[PDB]
Amino acid sequence: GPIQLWQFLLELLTDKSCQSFISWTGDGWEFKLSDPDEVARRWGKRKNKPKMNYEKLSRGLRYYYDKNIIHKTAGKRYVYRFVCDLQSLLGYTPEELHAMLDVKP
Amino acid sequence: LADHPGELVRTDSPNFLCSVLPTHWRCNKTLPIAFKVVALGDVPDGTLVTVMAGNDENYSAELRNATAAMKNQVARFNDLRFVGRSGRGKSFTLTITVFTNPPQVATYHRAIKITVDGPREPR
DNA sequence: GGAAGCCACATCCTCT
DNA sequence: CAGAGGATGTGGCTTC
Repeated sequence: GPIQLWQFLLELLTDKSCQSFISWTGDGWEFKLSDPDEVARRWGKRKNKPKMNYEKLSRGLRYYYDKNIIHKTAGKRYVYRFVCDLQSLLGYTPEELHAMLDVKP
Repeated sequence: LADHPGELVRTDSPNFLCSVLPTHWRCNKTLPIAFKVVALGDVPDGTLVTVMAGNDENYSAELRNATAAMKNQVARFNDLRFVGRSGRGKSFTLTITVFTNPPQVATYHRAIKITVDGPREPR
């Protein structure tokens, strides 16, 4: 269906299988694409865009800065932070979510 | 209405002419032809000129670089753009204000429709 | 049904 | 290379 980038990432971040290439940092809604190429590959696959890569996926994310959906964590490679209201969306404080996922940090 | 035959349209004012604008353009996209306001009478170099767009949908539409200085009878608007949309099937009316003393205002009715996509290839 | 709108990217590019 | 944004066409959907 009409899946959006941020929603797609949020799905990966709530699937413990994907923790090797994308995960929460442990700090609120901040997350990291530890393996950008893989995330991009998948995003590409979900949207049917074989040529998709991190360089283009990151452009997607950058459009969010303005829309206050996601912001960049300055200084941290492949690190962003959901700035929208996720608690409302998934009814869980980050601490509870980090617990369900056994997020290390 | 001579030296640049189809490059100028008349405004509701007999002392001013402005470039012809696209009938329909994409918002925030650069115009294909630099918008210019031409003064027939004597308008001192340096005179400011602003343009405001709007219709029954936006009494005031958000623009960009909507200011220009009159140099030798012509106000050469550098990269002027329309940000606010004008509504489905409706166009903006430009209000040109030439800051002389007293100021003068010329109008360009139903001058341009602005949409999020602008002119687009059929699907 | 279908043109005309809006929103989200997908791509490419230029700088820092 | 990573990362900011600018420019411009396309896919999905909604409005009239």
